[PDB]
Amino acid sequence: EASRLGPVFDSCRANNRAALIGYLPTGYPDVPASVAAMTALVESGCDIIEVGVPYSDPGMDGPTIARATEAALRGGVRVRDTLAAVEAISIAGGRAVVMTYWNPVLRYGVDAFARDLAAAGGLGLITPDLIPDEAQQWLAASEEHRLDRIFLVAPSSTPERLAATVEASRGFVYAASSQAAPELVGRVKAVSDIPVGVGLGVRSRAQAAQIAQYADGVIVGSALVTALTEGLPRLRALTGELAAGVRL
Amino acid sequence: EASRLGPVFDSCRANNRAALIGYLPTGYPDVPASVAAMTALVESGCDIIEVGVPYSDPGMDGPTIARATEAALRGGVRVRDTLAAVEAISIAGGRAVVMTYWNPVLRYGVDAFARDLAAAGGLGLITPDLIPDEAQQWLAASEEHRLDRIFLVAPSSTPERLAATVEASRGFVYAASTMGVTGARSQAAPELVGRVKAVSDIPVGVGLGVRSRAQAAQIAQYADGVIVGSALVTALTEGLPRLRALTGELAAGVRLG
Amino acid sequence: TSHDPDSGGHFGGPSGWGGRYVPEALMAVIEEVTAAYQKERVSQDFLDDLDRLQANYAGRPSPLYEATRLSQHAGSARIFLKREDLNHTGSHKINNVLGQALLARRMGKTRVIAETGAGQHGVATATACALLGLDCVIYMGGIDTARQALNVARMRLLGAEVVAVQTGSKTLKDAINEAFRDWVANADNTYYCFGTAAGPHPFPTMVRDFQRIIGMEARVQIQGQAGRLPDAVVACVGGGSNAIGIFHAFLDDPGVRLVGFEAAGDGVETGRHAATFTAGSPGAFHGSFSYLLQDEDGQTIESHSISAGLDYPGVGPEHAWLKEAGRVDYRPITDSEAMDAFGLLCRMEGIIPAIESAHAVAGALKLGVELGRGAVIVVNLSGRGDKDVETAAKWFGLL
Amino acid sequence: TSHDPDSGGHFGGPSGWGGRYVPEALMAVIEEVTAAYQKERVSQDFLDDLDRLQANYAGRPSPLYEATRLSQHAGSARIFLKREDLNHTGSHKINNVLGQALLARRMGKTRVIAETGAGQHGVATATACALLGLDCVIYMGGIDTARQALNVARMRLLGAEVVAVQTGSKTLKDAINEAFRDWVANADNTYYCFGTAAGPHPFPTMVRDFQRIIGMEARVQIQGQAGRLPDAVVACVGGGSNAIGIFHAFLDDPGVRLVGFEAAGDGVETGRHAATFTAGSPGAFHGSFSYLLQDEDGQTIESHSISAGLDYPGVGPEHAWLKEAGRVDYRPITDSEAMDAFGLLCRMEGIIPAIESAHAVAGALKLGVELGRGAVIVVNLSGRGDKDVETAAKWFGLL
Ligand SMILES: C=C(NCc1c(COP(=O)(O)O)cnc(C)c1O)C(=O)O
Ligand SMILES: C=C(NCc1c(COP(=O)(O)O)cnc(C)c1O)C(=O)O
Repeated sequence: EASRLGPVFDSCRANNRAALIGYLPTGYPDVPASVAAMTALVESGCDIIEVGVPYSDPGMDGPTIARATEAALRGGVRVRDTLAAVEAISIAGGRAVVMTYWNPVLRYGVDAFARDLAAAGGLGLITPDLIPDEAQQWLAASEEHRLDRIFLVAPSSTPERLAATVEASRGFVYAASSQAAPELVGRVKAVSDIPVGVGLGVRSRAQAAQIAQYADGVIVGSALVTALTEGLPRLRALTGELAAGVRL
Repeated sequence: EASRLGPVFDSCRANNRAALIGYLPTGYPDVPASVAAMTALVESGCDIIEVGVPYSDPGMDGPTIARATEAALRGGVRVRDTLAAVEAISIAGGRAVVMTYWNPVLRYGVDAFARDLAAAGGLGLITPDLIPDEAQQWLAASEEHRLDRIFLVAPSSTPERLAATVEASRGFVYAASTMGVTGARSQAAPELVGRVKAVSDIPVGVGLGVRSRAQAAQIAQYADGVIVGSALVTALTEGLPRLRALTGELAAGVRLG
Repeated sequence: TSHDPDSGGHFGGPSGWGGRYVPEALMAVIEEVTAAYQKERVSQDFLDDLDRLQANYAGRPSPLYEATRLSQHAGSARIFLKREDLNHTGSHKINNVLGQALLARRMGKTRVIAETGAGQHGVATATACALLGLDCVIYMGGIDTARQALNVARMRLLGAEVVAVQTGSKTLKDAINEAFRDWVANADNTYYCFGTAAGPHPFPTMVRDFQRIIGMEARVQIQGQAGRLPDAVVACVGGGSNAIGIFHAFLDDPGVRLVGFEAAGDGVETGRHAATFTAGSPGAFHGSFSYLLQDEDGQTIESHSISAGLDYPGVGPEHAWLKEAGRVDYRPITDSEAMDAFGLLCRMEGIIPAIESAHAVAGALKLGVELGRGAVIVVNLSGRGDKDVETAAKWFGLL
Repeated sequence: TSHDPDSGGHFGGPSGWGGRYVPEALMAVIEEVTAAYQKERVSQDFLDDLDRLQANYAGRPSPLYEATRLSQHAGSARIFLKREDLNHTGSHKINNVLGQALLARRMGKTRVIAETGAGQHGVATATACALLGLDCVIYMGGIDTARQALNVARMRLLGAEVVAVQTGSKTLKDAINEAFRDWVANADNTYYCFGTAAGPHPFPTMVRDFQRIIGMEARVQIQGQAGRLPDAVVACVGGGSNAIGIFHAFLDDPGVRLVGFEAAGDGVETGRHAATFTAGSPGAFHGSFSYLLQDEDGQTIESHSISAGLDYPGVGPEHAWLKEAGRVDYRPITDSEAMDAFGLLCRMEGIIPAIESAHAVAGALKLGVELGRGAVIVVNLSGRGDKDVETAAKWFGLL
């Protein structure tokens, strides 16, 4: 009938605001601290949490996230730790999706990962290196275990591929990147009513507010990791500032 | 007629001995000291002096002679200093031949160098990198200015080339025992002399890196001349008195009754 | 043809080797390159340009040389060396580079980027960019810059910028990661000149098409010199370009054994190797579904080899398909085996090979002992050893 | 045979150029080599053996490449590069070495010695000796071992003993002197593989005969690609082998200008050069009557050049004869001019030349300006620049 994240975006759209979508990687600085940080995000007012699965060769991750995921891997982080993180988030009253490169999913088993993600209370999957063209197993697993499938679109995306990617997505579309972000969000709105999240290296309250004018969701990651590195209190303070940003 | 060096070898052969042939390079350790050294050789009983012309790229010279010729060239030695050395040797009652690589002779002019060498009292020319095959100008200059022409033969020399080299030589044939530099301390030398004697009565000088009385005496059994170079340079480096002593020991070696 | 993938880049149907495991951010330029290749591969002007450069600039054809002094070390078999070492820049890499660089210019791209491990692809790319007046940036792992320093200096002389990559293992896989990030950011103006037969469609097919010339020449040459097709054709396997290049023309000759030799480093039991087929398993990496060295969760395992060119934990998808089909056999060769062969080729034939190519020679020697007297083995001698002289002199105690 | 010397080795009459200015101690082995060469140069089995190696081992023919991106720096003339840089070992030296090494085996010699300056002849000789199972000793000036160190290491890997010569200028002329000394002592078992078109008969003629192939190929190729014989053919001149190799086939084409370019170093006015024809005079040196740099007394003046291969105060006698006859013009090119051309060729055509060859390229650019638009100039690109990369990178401020 409807997507898992649909009620969150409708609740935001009813309170005249965008959803704050917070990314942290599992196992940074260690597994217990990362879970405590993800819980803090729920408490500090993140509507959706992106639980990152650290990958050895993360092509799309920037330097802040890359170094953090490297550190998590040195610390011995495992894919199961992510599912434990999703469970802890769900028990705390938060809403979690998993962001992962595709090979860890293949290795685990696509169906099995979907099954276990759903059992932990996970709501969906963000797939930065999986285009719909290769997503046959994932589409089937997604339908069966009732998980949202968040694909990425880009400024460079052709009209045809943008349409195909939006059509294949459930929950929201991750619009990743001057006037490029609103233009890309505009092109998604022209073919579909699906919510659009925007990730733009957001650091501040003002930046989150600008994005909330046109996007249904504001995605923050790099800045949250930077905040956690200084301290857990610094993360709370920043998350609270971003929570205020999306309400304007 | 007869060769310029003929009377020396006849005189030695009458006194039952070989000629002592002494090499020094002009300009080592400097020009005046080298002339004093060559005069000392005449006084100490050298029958013939080989006046060496220092050359920039002396392929046939051994290490002792090569370092000495390098030092002479650093000192600024010139080809005409060799002609002055020959004059000084002639004035002292000695007999000089010049040993040179060919290019300094070409640059000077072959006819002109032969003329001026003869004018200084020089008796001939030893040519380690000139074979008779290329010696047309030299043969003409040699006949015109009455200079002996001492070509080299080697143990490797073929019968044809040995015969042609002996035929082209006047004065003596230089037989040497192959590798560059004065010999230092094998039956190659008597065998080579033996091959020269089978085709001609020309005197044969032998170079074998001679350093001692005993070695000079061995060579004097079969050879008409004993050639010494490396050991004279080594002696002069220590001092002029050491050269006089060594030359005196070698002069005793060549005599055998 | 019979051996090409579908329009999505998949070999073998539904198993799905190859394809495109890339972010949507790259798909516009990937589709642009794919379309441009399909157009230009059938354009006589393009093929004439490529041909003219192969002949007059790169020096093709490379010769086929019977290394008779190796025979007694190879069970009296007959080892024929396909001499890619004699190409301009000193390897097979130039074949692929001239094709892709001409294509970059046809597309109106003003900037070319490339990864390099051994530095041969880097040098070839720089070479073509000098020739065609394109800006050039080469990404090279920091460990590789140190052990292949001759090639760094050549690249710089050729006018290429070189960026030393310090992330991960500081070798080829990490250079590839950085070049990928560059392309993602600069897709509108930048062509990615990928140097091996891996990556997302169209790279495996395109790289192979430009390297096919090796096998086509070899197949004609061996019939001319030996009077028949070989008993085997062998090559070393990094990502797979030189191997697929020489193999392709023999795929439909059923009596011709095809053997790829991969780098085993300190040994396959040690966890310090690049033996992808021997020790790896299926997975998605660097744009394709193929084999890679990976742990229980699917994290890439870092490779190790004395050879910078074979020090890569992945392999191209066409090779995965050929392995699955049973058409090609893939076998490990250790650092020691490779260096023994290096030395042997130097002493017996007066040819200083690339350490990469030495793996193939080492494998050929063993295959000769299996096949026996009079067996005809064509070995792809992929590159020369200029870049490796220091390493090898150190190995053999020659300082 | 029209251009050959007499049986004594003289060009231009009975006293001319060439001959044998050697000691009697060398004449047996010189006559042995001469007789062996006269026998083998007319044996089809020998020429077949040489041809087979040229094709399958060395990769002949080398191509002819029109360097169109140089044209605007050469008065809009058309520069065609004869690509000897693509030969096995990276230079023309291998042509002569294969011939002489085959001859050494035919003669029953077990030991080969050679001189080298740039290290390309040394590497080529080592290569052939490895190939043919001969013991190999290379003499190299101490200054040259330091500035061409890549080639020292290659020679050592190939199994050659390398002896650093500390006498005189510690460069090529001094290496030659030492090799000569070795030969004198070891004539019975040792073949002297002389690497340039100089020395006593038979070397100028023999070396030239083995390098003739360059010109024979070039004359066919240029007629094919340009539709006519060239307006000029040019080369650099060390001792003279690559130049005489490419020139020889055009000697009886009266419309084809021939220009040799010699190393002028810091400049001909400075006394730091190797400009033998510009500043030298006739004399006997290293076995021949030819031109050399010499002072008023006939002492050899030490040469200087940034190029190790052109750093030689002499030149071969065939070149002296051709200069005297008015058939070839010889002209100076400085270090700076050569490096400007080195850099230009890297940047414009993606070819890294030998610094030796860059002198020829530099000369061709000036000749292009003189002859003008559409003039066809064939340039012998004698070798590649891998050995010179460090020197060049330093010159251009790239480390
Ligand atoms: C990875 C690089 N070279 C690999 C290489 C290889 C292995 O790469 P293939 O793509 O498997 O052919 C073989 N031979 C030589 C001479 C090589 O340089 C490089 O230079 O960037
Ligand atoms: C002297 C040496 N080389 C000279 C050389 C020359 C000049 O030598 P020629 O004999 O004049 O061709 C030209 N080009 C290259 C690439 C060279 O290496 C040597 O390597 O021994």
